[PDB]
Amino acid sequence: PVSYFKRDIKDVIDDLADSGFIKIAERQIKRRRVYKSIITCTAVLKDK
Amino acid sequence: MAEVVDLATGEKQVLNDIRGRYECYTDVGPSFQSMKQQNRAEILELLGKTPQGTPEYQLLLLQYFTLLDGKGVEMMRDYANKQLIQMGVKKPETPEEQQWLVEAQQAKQGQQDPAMVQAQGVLLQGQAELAKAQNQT
Amino acid sequence: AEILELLGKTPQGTPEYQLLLLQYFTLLDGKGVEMMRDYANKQLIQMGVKKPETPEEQQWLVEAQQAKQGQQDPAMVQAQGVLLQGQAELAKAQNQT
Amino acid sequence: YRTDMRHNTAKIAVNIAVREQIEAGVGAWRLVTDYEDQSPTSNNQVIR
Repeated sequence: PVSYFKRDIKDVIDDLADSGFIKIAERQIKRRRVYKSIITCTAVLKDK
Repeated sequence: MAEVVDLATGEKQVLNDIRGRYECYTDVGPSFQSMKQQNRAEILELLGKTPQGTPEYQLLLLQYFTLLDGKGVEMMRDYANKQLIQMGVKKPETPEEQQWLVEAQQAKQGQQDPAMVQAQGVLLQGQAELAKAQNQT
Repeated sequence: AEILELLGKTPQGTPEYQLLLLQYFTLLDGKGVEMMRDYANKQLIQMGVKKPETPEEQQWLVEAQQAKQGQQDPAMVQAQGVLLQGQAELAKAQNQT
Repeated sequence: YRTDMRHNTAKIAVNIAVREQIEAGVGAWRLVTDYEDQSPTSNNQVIR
């Protein structure tokens, strides 16, 4: 046993994940995320 | 058998896999079209830099094994395989491989080494015959 | 590379071959490399020099491995006993006299 | 050493330094430390 997963990435799933092999414990992690925003001189069309 | 290792995973629902990921560091090297391409050349590299010794021949067969479809390539690749398994090194992919080969394969070294013992028993029977000579005395 | 350096500067003698196998042993994944690296290993342990990492290595190999030199050297003694049995037969000749 | 010295940062810091060493006669780079939680050289730490 002992495998780890992004809290962020497994949102709506967890339910389906527990009814398969649920388990628990928690820990903090330096990830790094990127965000593509779109822009014209006038305003911003798509953010983050 | 009661032992095994090295199986793959599904990871059912969308977007999942352990966070013990990065096991691969990044280096560079000649660009290849595909994997089979790289393995092919990686063997050629291994040839030439190696004597006409034994390990050479395997590489060789390995080479034919890696070749992609053809009238030519198929037949030889097929021989190369047959040879390699019967070399005992291949360890069959098992689509059939073992059956046709591993049979007669296991049959020879067995036969001989095993026939030599059947007759080696006669080497002792010769001893037994000398014993008979003793019994005769 | 440290092994490649060792090759060339060494004759086609014995120590050469080990280096060689060692070389295949060190190679990283592939259809090609795996099979040969695997042979190279098998060979090396059965050479008795490897000293298995033991993920399984010993079992499949060290067995039949220990089996041959044993068999032979040990079979030669089983029959070497017959070399003395020949002596014993001559002794029988003496007993016959 | 070979681990946290693979990244591009290590290779670069030098070449710049050398480039500079050639033209002006000098050059340099530094070493620093901070935390990585995913794939740390060791002790949840790395050097760079």
